[PDB]
Amino acid sequence: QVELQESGPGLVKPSGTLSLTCAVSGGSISSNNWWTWVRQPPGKGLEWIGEIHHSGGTNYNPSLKSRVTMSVDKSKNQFSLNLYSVTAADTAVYYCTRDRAGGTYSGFDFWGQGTLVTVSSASTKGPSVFPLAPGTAALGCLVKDYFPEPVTVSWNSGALTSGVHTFPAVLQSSGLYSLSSVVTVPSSSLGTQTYICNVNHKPSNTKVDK
Amino acid sequence: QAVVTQPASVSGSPGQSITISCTGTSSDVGGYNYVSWYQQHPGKAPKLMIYDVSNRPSGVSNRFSGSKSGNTASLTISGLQAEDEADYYCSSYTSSSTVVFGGGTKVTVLQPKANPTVTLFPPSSEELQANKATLVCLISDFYPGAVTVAWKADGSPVKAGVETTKPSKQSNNKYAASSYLSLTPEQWKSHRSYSCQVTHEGSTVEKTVAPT
Amino acid sequence: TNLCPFGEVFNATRFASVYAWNRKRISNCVADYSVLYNSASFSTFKCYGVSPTKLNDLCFTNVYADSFVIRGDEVRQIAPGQTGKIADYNYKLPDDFTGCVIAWNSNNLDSKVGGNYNYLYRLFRKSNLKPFERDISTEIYQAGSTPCNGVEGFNCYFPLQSYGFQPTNGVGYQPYRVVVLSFELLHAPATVCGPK
Ligand SMILES: *[C@@H]1O[C@H](CO)[C@@H](O)[C@H](O)[C@H]1NC(C)=O
Repeated sequence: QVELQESGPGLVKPSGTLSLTCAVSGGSISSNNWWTWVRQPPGKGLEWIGEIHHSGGTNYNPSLKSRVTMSVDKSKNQFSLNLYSVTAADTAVYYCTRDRAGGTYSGFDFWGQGTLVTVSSASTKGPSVFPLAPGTAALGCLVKDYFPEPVTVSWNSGALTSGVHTFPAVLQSSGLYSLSSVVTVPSSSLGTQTYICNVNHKPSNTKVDK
Repeated sequence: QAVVTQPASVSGSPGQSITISCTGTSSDVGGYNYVSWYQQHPGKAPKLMIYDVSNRPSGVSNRFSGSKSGNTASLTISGLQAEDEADYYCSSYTSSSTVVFGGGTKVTVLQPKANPTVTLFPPSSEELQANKATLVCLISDFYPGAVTVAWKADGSPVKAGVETTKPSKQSNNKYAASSYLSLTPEQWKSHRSYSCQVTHEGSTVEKTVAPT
Repeated sequence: TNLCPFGEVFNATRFASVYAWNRKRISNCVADYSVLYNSASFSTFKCYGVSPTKLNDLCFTNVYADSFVIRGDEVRQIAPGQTGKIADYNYKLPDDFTGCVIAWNSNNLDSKVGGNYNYLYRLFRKSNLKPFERDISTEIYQAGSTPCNGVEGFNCYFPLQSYGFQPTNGVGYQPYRVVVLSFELLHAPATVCGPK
């Protein structure tokens, strides 16, 4: 089925350029669907950014018109967004979605998972991952000192979904994040079953296992 | 562009029926029958629930009714289930050929008091090998979303090295928080006792950890 | 009470592309036609074989409402004995047509900045439609002498063409919503009647 996956840097320097690409799967971008970008600042509401059609048509928020451009790559089967002269106000989760049709707004059916884009003058810092040794017992993964958010934590390369709780990160006084992912398993499986921790930090190309 | 106002919060009780308003202009909600409602669960993309005022997409529960009168859209959720607890956003086409979203509405379904679940993790050998100590207190499944954390070493109060997160709603609508105690490998064996003191609705839960 | 659903047709949120025109059978009801007139300042309202004002006194077996969207330029083709892309390939009225053609500008609803590409029409076809025929086939049109083998490409075109309605277009090129009312009297009891 139709699947949308956003791609792009997680950190953009102030008065820089945000550039994202949504990759359409299970459906040609040449469909009669207005491919749209919608953003959401953390804890704040949704804001429609704009839209694009394969024919080349564009339409953008009057609020951001002067510093936004979108494009279509039919060969790669993806659409793009460029947000020039970025400010801290532009720090948000950027979603790529599509209208149920290529006419007047008819509602957005398919969405991407969202890509958090943090606009800050600070530099990118990779994380330091440490394992956390354990009725029912719990073992975890400490992902200390990273920036910017977020950090993907998988267990057993995706095979372990039950009992997995990744906690929201702590913004330390140093301006760095520390996050913990735990998994509650039975007392028998402790020495009988093997548990690996897959930590991923996209803004630093970090791919560490435990 | 246009301001589309929704009530900030709407609360209900299981089985009850609630209505979220979405008031706008004549250049938006009142001029076109192109209104859409979205349901957004924490940390997930919005879900299309109602399109063109009243039509619900294939697979949406029939308990979601969409209607409009003049310049006001109304999403009605009948027979509320806890899984309906989310943020609801209306949206509409505008005379400017743009789309505008509503302010959002936090819909809350009543839940019983839920006591926290605390887990304490001592500094890992790897952590101590890098000349750092971090004690993590992981609090989960609690309601309402407000706890206070206090740490103790060898039975003694700790006031520096304490970073506690704001409670955030988990998938099951219960809250989760985490307190991090930053120290040194010296201070870690410079004592024998290490305890977390989470106080939720008066009732306090304690967890302790020590090296070996 | 028991009034024929003209609102369901005229006031519909989205209209159909002319190639895929919608029909609505009106039957077993009271048809208050006086509303139709007091409804909107219809840019076009032509009748054939009937007076619109006599319809409240008449009884029909069935009434058919056919809705779709075309350009203002093409509204003149929604008449008997007409020729053009729409009359030939999309919607054909017979010479002996008995009913009314009602059209109105829907630039505010149907045109969009950058184009409204939901509204399509058949640009290519091997022959002309017979009156009231409806062709929905998206089969590849062979423009060249060599066959297509169902594969789109050079000299092999997709039959439908979009309008891409923009508000800045001329009045002739703007979207117009059209409702063609057809009145049918058969050798069966007439069920659709005007109010006394
Ligand atoms: C269409 O809607 C208007 C109000 O928006 C109403 O006054 C009119 O009678 C309706 N037209 C028909 C044909 O029912």
